Amino acid sequence: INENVNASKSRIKDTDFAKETTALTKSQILSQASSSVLAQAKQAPNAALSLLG
Amino acid sequence: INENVNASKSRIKDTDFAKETTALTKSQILSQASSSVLAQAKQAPNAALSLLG
Repeated sequence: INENVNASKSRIKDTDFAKETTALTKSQILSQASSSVLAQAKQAPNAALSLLG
Repeated sequence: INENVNASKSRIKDTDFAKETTALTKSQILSQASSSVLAQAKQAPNAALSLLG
C-alpha cells in the first residue's frame, strides 16, 4: 500500500521534468522575444521626432 | 483595462505629431506671406505722395 500510495503521490504532486524544462525554455524564448519587441517599440517617438524640423 | 484606457486617451488628449508639424509649417508660411503682403501694402502712401506734389 505504501508503494502504491507513493506512486499516486508522485503522479499527482511530483514534477514531470521533461514538461517543465520544455515550459521553461518556452518561457525564456517568449521573454527574449518580448524584450526585443519592447526595444524595437521604444523607437516610435524617434520617428515622431524625425518629423519635427 | 489600463492598456486599453491609455490607448483611448492617446486618441483624445495626445497630439498627432505629423498633423501638428504640417499645421505649424502651414501657419509659418501663412505668416510669412501676410508679413510680405503688409510690407508691400505699406508702400501705398508712397504712391500717394508721388502722385503729384
